Amino acid sequence: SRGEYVVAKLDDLINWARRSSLWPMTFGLACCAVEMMHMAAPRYDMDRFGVVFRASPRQSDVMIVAGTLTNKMAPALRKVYDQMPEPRYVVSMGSCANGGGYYHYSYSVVRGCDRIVPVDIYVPGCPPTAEALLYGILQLQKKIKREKRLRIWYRR
Amino acid sequence: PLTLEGIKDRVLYVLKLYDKIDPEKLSVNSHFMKDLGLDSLDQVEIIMAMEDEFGFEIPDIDAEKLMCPQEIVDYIADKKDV
Amino acid sequence: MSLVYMNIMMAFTVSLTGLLMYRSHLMSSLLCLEGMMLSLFILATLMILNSHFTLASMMPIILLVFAACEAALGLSLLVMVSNTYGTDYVQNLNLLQC
Amino acid sequence: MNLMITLLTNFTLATLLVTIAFWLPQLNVYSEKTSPDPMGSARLPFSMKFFLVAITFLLFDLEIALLLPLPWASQTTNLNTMLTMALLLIFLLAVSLAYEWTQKGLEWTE
Amino acid sequence: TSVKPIFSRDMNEAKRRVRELYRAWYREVPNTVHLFQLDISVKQGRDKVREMFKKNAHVTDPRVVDLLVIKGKMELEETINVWKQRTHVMRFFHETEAPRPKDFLSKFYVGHDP
Ligand code: SF4
Repeated sequence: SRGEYVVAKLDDLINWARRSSLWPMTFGLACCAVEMMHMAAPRYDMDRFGVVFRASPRQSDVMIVAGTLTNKMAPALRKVYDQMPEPRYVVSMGSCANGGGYYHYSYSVVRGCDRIVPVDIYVPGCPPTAEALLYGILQLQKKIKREKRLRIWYRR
Repeated sequence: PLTLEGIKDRVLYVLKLYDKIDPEKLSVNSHFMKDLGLDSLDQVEIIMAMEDEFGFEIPDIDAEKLMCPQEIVDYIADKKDV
Repeated sequence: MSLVYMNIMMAFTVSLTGLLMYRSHLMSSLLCLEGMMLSLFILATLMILNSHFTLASMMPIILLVFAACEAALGLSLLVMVSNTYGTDYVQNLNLLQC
Repeated sequence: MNLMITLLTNFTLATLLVTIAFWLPQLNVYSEKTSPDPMGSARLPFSMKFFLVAITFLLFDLEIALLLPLPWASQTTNLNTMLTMALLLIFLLAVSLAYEWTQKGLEWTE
Repeated sequence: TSVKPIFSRDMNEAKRRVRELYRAWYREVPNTVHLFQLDISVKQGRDKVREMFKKNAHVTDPRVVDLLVIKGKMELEETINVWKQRTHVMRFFHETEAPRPKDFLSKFYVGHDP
């Protein structure tokens, strides 16, 4: 029709603007923060993708849980997640944030950050290389690209 | 705090505000443990209600010796002029 | 007399009535006092520019500077009051009844 | 006249951008969110040093207000008096600064 | 049979420390309900403090109740000084947990455990 075409082009516009301007709030929990720092370092360089370095949590677009989520800090994780404006996204980086990892059977470790926050991209590795974290960021951008917000709005 | 009568009426009003004490059996010389059926923690929150009402601190080695409202009003009379 | 001068005098008397009926705060008193100073600046300026009286054009600036320094003094007094009571309430300033 | 039109156009563009910045994402039906920082329920303690630097700004700003007609006062015929009073005002600003120095007024925000 | 004490020489000073700890928790429940903006009442929090004191009431050892008063003062210090969050205070109120079956027959119906 006509309105289907209009909402499809405006979906393309807002999806382009959101995926090409992702601002991350990186939780520097553990060793995966070092490899996020290498993903911001000149060789891999997140900033040329529109992915800025260390955005503040009250304007950031994607939360990167990089490291081990323990039981003492899981309420702080959910608090910073609740303080993020929508559309917020969660990238889980590394094995301890994915499922508990090397500390899975520990008394003090949250077995996966997806027990706390809704997680969009699971980045595997211990740590995943910065190239692989960048692969997860680009896969998140392709997930944002195929969103259908105004199409489902026009169809509901 | 002026007369013993105002202090006695205010002691009985505090102990009838408290829900677990039955106000029918509540008298002036009623014992807390064997008569009113109160735990020791009940007696201690009674003493803290007395501190909230009368406006001063009651120590520990003399709140253990407050087992009836008569000794409470006699203690407040001893710690005031009346 | 004239019209716009009557308006600036009306503003001066309105900020005077606000300066003579205290509600809660000392900062409200200082604000009404400086609204009075503002209206004095405006009315002096319109008179001095109206008559083309040249040497008095430095007068409103003088009328500003001193009185702004005066306001600074008032602010410092408020601060010392707010360092004793925690608020700038005028009802905390009643110890001199006796 | 042109100045008032320009101020009105700048104010209209400012209010229009603020109104677009508030009403355009409120088209979204995103989520009504709940559960409301370095203090949780602490009051504000006053700091004397911030008030001292504010009043120091105000007093030196008054001294600057006196110093402002100097590019016009350079054109006068009594240049000896004008030079003496210009140097006297800047010297009194410097004496106010030295008194702010030596009485520890410029400390912990020096 | 002769041991070194911690703070109390007998159960008199031990019950004194228990009693003053209960006094401090009773004074701290309304502030805890206020500043943590909890969804409980003050009477409900005092019922929980009563339950936490009557849970350990059967202890006849003065050193054990000395350490229980010490750990209660640590819980009190984490509550007064705002070190606990809202979650750490609501963990005493087992709200998301379903109530466990207490009789024999429903425990028989649901599983293998006594
Ligand atoms: S997944 Fe492994 S390497 Fe990565 S932060 Fe965790 S412990 Fe460190």
